[PDB]
Amino acid sequence: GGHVEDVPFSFEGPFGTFDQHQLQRGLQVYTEVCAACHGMKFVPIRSLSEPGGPELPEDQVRAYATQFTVTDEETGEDREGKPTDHFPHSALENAPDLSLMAKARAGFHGPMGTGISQLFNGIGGPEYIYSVLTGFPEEPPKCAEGHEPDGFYYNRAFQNGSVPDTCKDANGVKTTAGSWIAMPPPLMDDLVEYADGHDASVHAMAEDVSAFLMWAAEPKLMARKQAGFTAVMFLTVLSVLLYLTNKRLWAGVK
Amino acid sequence: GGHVEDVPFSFEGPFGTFDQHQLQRGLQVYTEVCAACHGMKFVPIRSLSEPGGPELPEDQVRAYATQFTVTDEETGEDREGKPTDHFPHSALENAPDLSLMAKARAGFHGPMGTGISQLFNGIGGPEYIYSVLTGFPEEPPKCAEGHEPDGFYYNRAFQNGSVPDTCKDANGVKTTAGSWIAMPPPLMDDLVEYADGHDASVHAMAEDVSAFLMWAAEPKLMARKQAGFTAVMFLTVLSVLLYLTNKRLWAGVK
Amino acid sequence: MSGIPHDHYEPRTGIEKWLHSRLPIVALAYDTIMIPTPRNLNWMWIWGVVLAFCLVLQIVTGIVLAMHYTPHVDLAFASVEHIMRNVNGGFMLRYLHANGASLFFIAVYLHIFRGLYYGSYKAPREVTWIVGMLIYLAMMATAFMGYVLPWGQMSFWGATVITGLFGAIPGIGHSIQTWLLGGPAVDNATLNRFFSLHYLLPFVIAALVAIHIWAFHSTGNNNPTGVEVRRTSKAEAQKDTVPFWPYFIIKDVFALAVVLLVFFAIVGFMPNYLGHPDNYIEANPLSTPAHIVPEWYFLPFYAILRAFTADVWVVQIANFISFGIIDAKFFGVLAMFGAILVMALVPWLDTSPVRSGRYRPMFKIYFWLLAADFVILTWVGAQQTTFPYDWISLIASAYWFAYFLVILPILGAIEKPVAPPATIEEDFNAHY
Amino acid sequence: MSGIPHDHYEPRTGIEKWLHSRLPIVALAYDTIMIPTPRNLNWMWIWGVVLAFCLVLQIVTGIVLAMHYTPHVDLAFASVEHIMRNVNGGFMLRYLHANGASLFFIAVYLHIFRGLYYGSYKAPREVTWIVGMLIYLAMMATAFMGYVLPWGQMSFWGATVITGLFGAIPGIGHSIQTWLLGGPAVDNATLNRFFSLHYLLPFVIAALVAIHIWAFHSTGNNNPTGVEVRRTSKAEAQKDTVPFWPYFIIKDVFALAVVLLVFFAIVGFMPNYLGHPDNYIEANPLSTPAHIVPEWYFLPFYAILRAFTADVWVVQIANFISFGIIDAKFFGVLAMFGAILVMALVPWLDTSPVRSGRYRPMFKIYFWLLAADFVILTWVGAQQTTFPYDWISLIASAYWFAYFLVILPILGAIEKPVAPPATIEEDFNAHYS
Amino acid sequence: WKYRYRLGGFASGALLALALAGIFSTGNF
Amino acid sequence: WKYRYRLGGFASGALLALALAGIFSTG
Amino acid sequence: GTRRDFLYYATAGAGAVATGAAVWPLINQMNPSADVQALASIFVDVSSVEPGVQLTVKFLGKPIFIRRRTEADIELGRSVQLGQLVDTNARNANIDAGAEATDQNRTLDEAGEWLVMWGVCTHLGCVPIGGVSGDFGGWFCPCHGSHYDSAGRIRKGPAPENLPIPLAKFIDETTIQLG
Amino acid sequence: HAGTRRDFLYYATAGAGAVATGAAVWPLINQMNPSADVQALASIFVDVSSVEPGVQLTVKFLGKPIFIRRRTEADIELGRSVQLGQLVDTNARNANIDAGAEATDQNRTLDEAGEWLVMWGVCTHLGCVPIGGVSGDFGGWFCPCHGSHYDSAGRIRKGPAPENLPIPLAKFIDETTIQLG
Ligand SMILES: CCCCCCCC/C=C\CCCCCCCC(=O)OC[C@H](COP(=O)(O)OCCN)OC(=O)CCCCCCC/C=C\CCCCCCCC
Ligand code: HEM
Ligand code: HEM
Ligand code: HEM
Ligand code: HEM
Ligand code: FES
Ligand code: FES
Repeated sequence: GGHVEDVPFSFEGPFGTFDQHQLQRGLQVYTEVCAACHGMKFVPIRSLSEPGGPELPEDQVRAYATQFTVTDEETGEDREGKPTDHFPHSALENAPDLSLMAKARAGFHGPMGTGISQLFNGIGGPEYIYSVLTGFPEEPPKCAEGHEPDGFYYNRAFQNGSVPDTCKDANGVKTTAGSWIAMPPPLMDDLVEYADGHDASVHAMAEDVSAFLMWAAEPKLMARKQAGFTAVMFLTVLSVLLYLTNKRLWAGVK
Repeated sequence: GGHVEDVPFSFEGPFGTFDQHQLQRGLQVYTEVCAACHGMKFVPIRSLSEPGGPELPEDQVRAYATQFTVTDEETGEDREGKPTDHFPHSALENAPDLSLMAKARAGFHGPMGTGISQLFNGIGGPEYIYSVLTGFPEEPPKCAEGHEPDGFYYNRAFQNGSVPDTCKDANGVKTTAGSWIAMPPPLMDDLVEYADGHDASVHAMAEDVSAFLMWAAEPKLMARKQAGFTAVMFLTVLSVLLYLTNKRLWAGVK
Repeated sequence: MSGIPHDHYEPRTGIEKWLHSRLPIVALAYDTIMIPTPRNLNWMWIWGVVLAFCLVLQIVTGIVLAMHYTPHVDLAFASVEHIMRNVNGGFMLRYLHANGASLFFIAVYLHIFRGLYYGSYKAPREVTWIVGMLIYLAMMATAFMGYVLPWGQMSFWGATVITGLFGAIPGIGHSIQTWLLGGPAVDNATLNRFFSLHYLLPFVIAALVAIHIWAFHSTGNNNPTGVEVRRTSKAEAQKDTVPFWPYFIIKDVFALAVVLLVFFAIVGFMPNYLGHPDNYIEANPLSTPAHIVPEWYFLPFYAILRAFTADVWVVQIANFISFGIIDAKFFGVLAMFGAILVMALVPWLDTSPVRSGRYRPMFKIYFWLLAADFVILTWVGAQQTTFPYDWISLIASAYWFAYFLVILPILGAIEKPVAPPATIEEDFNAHY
Repeated sequence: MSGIPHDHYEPRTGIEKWLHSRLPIVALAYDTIMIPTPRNLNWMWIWGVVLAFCLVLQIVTGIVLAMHYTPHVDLAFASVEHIMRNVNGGFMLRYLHANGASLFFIAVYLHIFRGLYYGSYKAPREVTWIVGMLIYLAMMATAFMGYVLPWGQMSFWGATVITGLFGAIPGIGHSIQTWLLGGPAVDNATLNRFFSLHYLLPFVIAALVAIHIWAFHSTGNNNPTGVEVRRTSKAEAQKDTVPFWPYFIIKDVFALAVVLLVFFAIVGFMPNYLGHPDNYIEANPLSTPAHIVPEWYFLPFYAILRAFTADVWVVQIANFISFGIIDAKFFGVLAMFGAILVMALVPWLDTSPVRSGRYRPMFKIYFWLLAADFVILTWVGAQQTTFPYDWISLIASAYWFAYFLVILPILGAIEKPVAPPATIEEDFNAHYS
Repeated sequence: WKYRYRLGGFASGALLALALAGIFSTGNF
Repeated sequence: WKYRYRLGGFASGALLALALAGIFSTG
Repeated sequence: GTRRDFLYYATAGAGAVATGAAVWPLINQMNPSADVQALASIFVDVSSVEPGVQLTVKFLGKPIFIRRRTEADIELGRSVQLGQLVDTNARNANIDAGAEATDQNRTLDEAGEWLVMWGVCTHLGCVPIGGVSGDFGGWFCPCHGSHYDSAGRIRKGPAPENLPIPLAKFIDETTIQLG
Repeated sequence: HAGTRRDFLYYATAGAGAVATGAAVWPLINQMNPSADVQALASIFVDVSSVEPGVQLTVKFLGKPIFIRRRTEADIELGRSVQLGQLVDTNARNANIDAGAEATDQNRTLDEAGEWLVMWGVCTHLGCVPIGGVSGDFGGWFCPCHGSHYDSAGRIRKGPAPENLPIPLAKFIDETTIQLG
């Protein structure tokens, strides 16, 4: 993963939480745009009503579910989707499944492999997702304008792509910060209308989907934070009372 | 099934073995007649070439497999059968799978719940199969001469079937020995042309196919008996040596 | 060690002395194998070694089979057929594990009835008896969950019935049932957790067996006379006893070998006789087979469960006085557990001072009646619930309970026992 | 037991009379827990209790997870998602188990380096050291097989690399690899047998730990001075010792509570930091990740493995003299095992009679070099095998062998140790006057 | 009497552990 | 000389088990 | 002073809770997971059948019976008086909880032709074998020999309760909703 | 005769117990050897077609994709239009040939007549299945995972690193069509 813009998402840090509205916006954008190619085969549709997620009402989740056509795993007949179904697999064969992409990508590295950057900044998966979505320039790098691979697009964040020979340094080393990706620039200004009138810039939509994809990768992050706090409190109290008991005991021998 | 015919089969007893030619005849009978309705989803077709079975040449098994065609996992589409494929599922959903039928049925019972009949006669599985195949009489029991079910056929070996209330008893349970089975009488004399010129009577074909289904249920009966003999010999030698050791050792304590 | 006068281990080889000064593992092993053992033991004492063998066999075959089984309701039956059909020796390994569970329950029923006859549960041996009861309960759970694993028709409907038993507990029972199931029905959650627990519990059984061995070493072995080894001196102890190695090690290994000759003969030539054909049918939640019969070692308890129908007078009384809190369902479940509970309490219910039953001329009768009753309970378990088998099973269950709760307390108050020998040496000499 | 004068258990209450006469389990427990322990132990003696806890944590979380995981390639990753997503607390149970493996390995490395410094491997404790090494090897195998179980990209390709090492062994290696895998390649038979063996080995580890605890109860604890407790009398023994309960039980449970406070902070607020993100990608046997890194506690041995190549002079010599039977691949595999073996043999390689490194003024330098070198191997194992990391890896690997095979044998001839204090009581009173 | 110092210890530990975990469940630091 | 009977016995008992389990079961 | 063992019990308390709070999740993870919770409600509709035979339909992991009873079984003289049953409750989700175990309160229709039930024996959950098995018509449970009459009412054996009637209603004369 | 000695008898019993052990252990480790997997070496018979992307298939063998390629209408032409000195990855590196050869266009083939050649679809120097279909401008393959292009002969010239698309055991090829054995 290429070096990301350090987006200040609201869920970061021990007290960070998901904004339900931002999650709903990201879900909307995913539904209107990304679901054309990317699946979420590990995400159960019923999770849309789960506490700490979008918390859509159950009838609205049911309405949402019915838009999908599901080959019934027992009947073989095609039917409307149900909340107990998962999101479809990726319709486009080479589009990666997004159920875990916000965990399956690191945006921060090193320095020198020491990992301290990931220690402070976290893994940076949402920031990577945002950087890819924001990473299509208005025009290619000035080098090798005659050699762009057909059917691919330059992205500043993507590092796994093909690179023209003319852009490779003689050592086989990438001169460009980015590389060419098969993903066409997916977002466009005001592409999705937020009914509340929220900002529909590409940056806003990219952030909202990055937050939604973070929730898709860790729906129970909130509960993990709360268990973390309650455990830390129990072990703090236990630590202090054991320290005082140890001190009282060992004072008796010296 | 009660009062199954105790057919002598060559594989019976500890020295019993499969007749390879009887197995090939049973395979032919199954393939031409029975395989239309029933399947053998647990039997790998390649096993027809393996020792102790029909032991067909691998090129013949490959030709045999090509008669099938299967929805291959990699192509998602109908693809001609290969020896690594299994036999197909039952084409008629009503018809049970035969892969284990010769083990899943008891022909012998009691006396008086003691299990001694099974202790001498064995489980009676292929004997039960033969009795069911041979079990269709020429004439119904005449208790429901105008009153028997239409979609079902009386069989004197089958016990789980429906019974007409004129044949049924409240005081007892059931007048007739058998019951009515949904399977039409499957065999007819000379229905299968044995290229060997062997007897193709209903009796002979029923024996041959029952032996084939026995091999289908226990394809390694031969190896199991060989291992039985080997272990019995080792434990006999060890038991005699341990007896003489114990006697010569305890003769000191006298 | 045991309180029998004995020679302690003495390291003599250089490596022996180097190790013994650092870890007395060899000293403990020597003490374990050299324990002075009563010389008058008969063939009923072999079953402890056969039980250890059965445990080792079932563990090792489980571990091997666990490399190929798949604990999923779409794959379990197919993976068992894969074991039966493709794996090198897999058919034999599976028939070994399946018949070994029967061998194991045979050896524990003979070990139990030995202990009951010779009074091996009496003081000071109540603790080794209790550890034995824990071992037996763990074996029962292990074998049940193992039998659920093939996901045949019998596996599925057994898993259904047995989880219903916990549902029978008034009030909380539905919670325990749904916690065992993980849901409203037997499904993949049940199979997968039953696999995990069937893997776990044999190691618990092994640790309990280790504690059982330590317990009986700590008391010393009982013997057919029930007279203790003379503790006075080495010279007297050596007359009453002989070292366990080699004499009884070789005796037990001989008996094990001759038992396994029949075991491997069965596994070779008739491995399906003890099983159920219906478990070769894939589980079908929509139709129960017409031959619902537990694996044979559970049949006495299944018989006791079935014996108490709602018309049984004691059940009606209990239902009345409980104001409906007890019913035939819950009464039957309580009885089916009481059958084991009351057997665990036998060290305290037997009031008699005399240890060995062979000097108890009335006790012999009720004991052999109990053994016949246990056979009847096994046999009635396989029969239908119609007349007369309802009466037979009810009478059998009543005698089972009456033996522990009435007959044993009375006999110790009224029996006129014979005088046992003065010493084990005397008995051994009298028999040569 | 240990030879230290001590009070045996006597049953007090009637119930204690009834049990103790029948089964001395309470007596054994008392004799274990009341063991007289040197007064001068420092915080480096906590790690055994941390390890004992970690074994319980791993066992109980594994058993819980084993109720929900499915060992099949079509279902394993999906069942791990089911754990993360539908099971009550299943996310925490997984993260606890995965980070608890790292906790377990850092604790064993601390416990080993404590032993290496204070000389707890020396006579009469060689058996305790050997049992420790067996425990460590069983942990290594357990953790590897466990890391294969989730069947991500890193699980599959790491297994494919590591199982490839057995393929290096001349002649038999192809048979050994095939028997391990159950085929030519990492596949469902590998996942299922690895699941079975991963369930099995924790109980074998627990048995070895029981033998380990019996071994040290059979020798008594070492202490920072290396000076043994006075066997002469109960008076002198008590002057040198205090009972393990309550003093050191409460000390170690306090230190455990602090270690678990930091562990649960990690598990709460950053559980994915130790993991590898590519293991959130399903195994794709066609498409290798850009860089396969085995997880951190394997890296120093994987570093040693990669550090030797046909470019290396000693490898060229080994190839020449072996007629190419020792190719660089098998040389590297032999080195990777030799690194663990030579640490196992350390009770016989350190010739010096002085036990504690505290009094060995030159040994301290080479020990702290070995510690830095272990850190360098851990870090270099993650780096790409180009210049200069090839040099840093080769030099570190060479120093690892040079420490056990050369420096330790020579120091026992050359070193001029300080004189230890006369007794543990003196050393204790010197701090706590 | 004596036991209420023990039991009061028992009770004191209970409320203190629960209350502090409750406070942090308000998430307001 | 020593190991006359001990070694000879061991090999005899081993081979005999291998013989009588093989040939009579196979033939 | 005694504040020593005050402190020692406070630390012991913090300990026993820290362990106690660790143990409960190991139990609660076996309670029904949110997917199994979600399957607790399902919608389905099922069609017509000839008289004298029964269907079966899966729901909630268990069978639903649908029998269209014979003339002999819709009538049975209605001979069973309410005072000779074992269980006198209708066990019917479609009517009040004070309903009695009467033939018409068991059936779904007014004539008594249509009887819809859980196919689950109220003893321990086995499927009762139907046709006209048992000694009172109706069904017979093979597992412990409980007998149900033609109305699915418990007559003999270990079962405590009549076969429960799920929430179900006709949509058309040809089909019946279950959810 | 055998000796009358007791220790003779004792050691004979130890021998019988030793072999009764060894014959019991071997099945427990043998079962871990391949079982159903040995039939992964299937015969891969297919119906014929002319034209290279017609009959030729990415078909799975040894659990992994393969290419079997008649040098029909592009591969022999381009094979007769790429020099041995143009290729990078040199040695024949081939199991169906007996011994090495430099950068050879044929002898990658089953036959010295060189009418069929075969290679693993699983491009193995890292891991990919490069897109065949005679595509890539030497008429061979190109790798989306890695960016190499391949000779129609299955041999590397352009790309980050030189390894040829590797050659498995194949022959017989008799029914005008894909076959293995
Ligand atoms: C299988 C391994 C299981 C391990 C379980 C460990 C559990 C730890 C949880 C609590 C233990 C906490 C520390 C207790 C320290 C006691 C120290 C001690 O030895 O003294 C006992 C001390 C007497 O002192 P002396 O022996 O005379 O002098 C000491 C110097 N010779 O006895 C006491 O009066 C204090 C005993 C403390 C409680 C012991 C019983 C604990 C059982 C249950 C209590 C838990 C209640 C929890 C309530 C929940 C509250 C949130
Ligand atoms: C895993 C199964 C078991 C094993 C491996 C085992 C092991 C042993 C062994 C080796 C002995 C000594 C030799 C002998 O008496 O045969 C023994 C004795 C005994 N066992 Fe078991 N046992 C098992 C189960 C049981 C059970 C289920 C019970 C009863 C509930 C039981 C109760 C006893 C008793 C009372 C003794 C006699 C002890 C004495 O003589 O002092 N054991 N056991
Ligand atoms: C106390 C020792 C054990 C007992 C009494 C026992 C009993 C059983 C029984 C009765 C079955 C059913 C077999 C059948 O009839 O089809 C079974 C199956 C099974 N057991 Fe065990 N078992 C034991 C140990 C183990 C262990 C330790 C493991 C795991 C390592 C294991 C793994 C399995 C598996 C995978 C199956 C299903 C495959 C099969 O059919 O064999 N078993 N067990
Ligand atoms: C020595 C103690 C143990 C160690 C060091 C250990 C280590 C590990 C590791 C490192 C993983 C990979 C975690 C990941 O990154 O996904 C794992 C997974 C796993 N372990 Fe363990 N383990 C231990 C004990 C156990 C036990 C006793 C079981 C019981 C069967 C078990 C069952 C599992 C299962 C099912 C998985 C895969 C599912 C998952 O947790 O992700 N483990 N183990
Ligand atoms: C499962 C992991 C292990 C556990 C639970 C364990 C347990 C223990 C415990 C409780 C102690 C006493 C307290 C202490 O000294 O910290 C101890 C000491 C010791 N351990 Fe371990 N150990 C483990 C692994 C190892 C390893 C990997 C080694 C090194 C190869 C090792 C070598 C030693 C030595 C030399 C001692 C000192 C013995 C003495 O002082 O006489 N242990 N161990
Ligand atoms: S389970 Fe249905 S009658 Fe008992
Ligand atoms: S792996 Fe495709 S040529 Fe590089």
